[PDB]
Amino acid sequence: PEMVRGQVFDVGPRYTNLSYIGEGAYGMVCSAYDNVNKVRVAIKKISPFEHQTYCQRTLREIKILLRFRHENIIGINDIIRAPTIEQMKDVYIVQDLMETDLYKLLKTQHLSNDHICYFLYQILRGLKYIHSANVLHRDLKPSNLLLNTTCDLKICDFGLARVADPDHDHTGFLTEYVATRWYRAPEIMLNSKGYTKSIDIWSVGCILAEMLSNRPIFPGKHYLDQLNHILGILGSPSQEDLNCIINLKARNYLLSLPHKNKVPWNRLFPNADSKALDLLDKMLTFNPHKRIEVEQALAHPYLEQYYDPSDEPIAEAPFKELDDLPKEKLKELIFEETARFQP
Ligand SMILES: O=C(N[C@H](CO)c1ccccc1)c1cc(-c2[nH]ncc2-c2cccc(C(F)(F)F)c2)c[nH]1
Repeated sequence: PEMVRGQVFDVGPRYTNLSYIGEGAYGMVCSAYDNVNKVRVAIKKISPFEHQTYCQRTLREIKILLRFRHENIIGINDIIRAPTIEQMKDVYIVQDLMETDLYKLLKTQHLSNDHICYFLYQILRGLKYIHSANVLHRDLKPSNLLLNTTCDLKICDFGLARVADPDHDHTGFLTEYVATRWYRAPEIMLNSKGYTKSIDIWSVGCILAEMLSNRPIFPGKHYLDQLNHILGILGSPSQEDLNCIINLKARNYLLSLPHKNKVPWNRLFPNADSKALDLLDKMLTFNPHKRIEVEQALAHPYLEQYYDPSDEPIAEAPFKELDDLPKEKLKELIFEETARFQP
């Protein structure tokens, strides 16, 4: 078998001439030549069966991405694994090959206003399809946005994705959360489980602000520091927005803070387009009920050059209990979900 960075990467005979792209705690990514379609693809090696969390993330992604088909969403072209559950240790997911991710781009490249506009359009176009399927991504950030050499954008990593559940979204103050800290909506730290569509719109708002300055807008160093970064810019929530927070611990925490005025967007981003800042304000709205939705965001004057609701497709059907399932049972479901790719 072929070896990459002192690790086994057996994807043959169909996929050859491997090249290391990057790594993650939940898998290794390589580029490879597809001998059937005569095109280079991306291959992600995952080894999840010893950890329940790893198994859950693997299954969520495989189930969702096999059901999804959209230009701004990474696809699953093929899945490589052993012919039996007993012999299956690693799973190789074959996906679209892209040049880079938005995290890598923002470290060294200044984006033109036209690039910010086009990237944001593609993010929201992909997000419209995800939300129309009653799915939440829940981990939108620049590293989960892939770009090819012609600036085509694809949303990836559906490991933390869930079916929207607005009726069961309420929770206590400072409830533990898994998704990336800097892109977490304020209500996560106050009274939300992150089971509504508004959670993804906040992350997109954070991504827009980061595209405008090449710096994360709310770089919290720990759980509660994240909320103070958000409030440091948005200012003290209004009486109406506070009255929407019924939980006493969360409400009294906000009430205990000295009054803070809103830092204007034009002071943080003096070179930014005024229409981009108006849309930013609407995505980075404190109250999740008042926060702009994905279809409104697409119809905003900032995206007028691209907006076409007839060319912004939705899922053919909505998508629809993996948290309380043993890793041995999750392995069985992963085997069953990947069966269609076996010869
Ligand atoms: O699934 C992909 N990315 C996620 C994280 O977002 C992931 C999860 C766990 C471990 C590794 C990766 C994924 C990326 C790609 C991809 N295709 N073409 C290029 C890339 C790419 C680009 C930049 C960085 C990386 C990565 F993930 F290796 F760091 C991969 C395909 N699938």
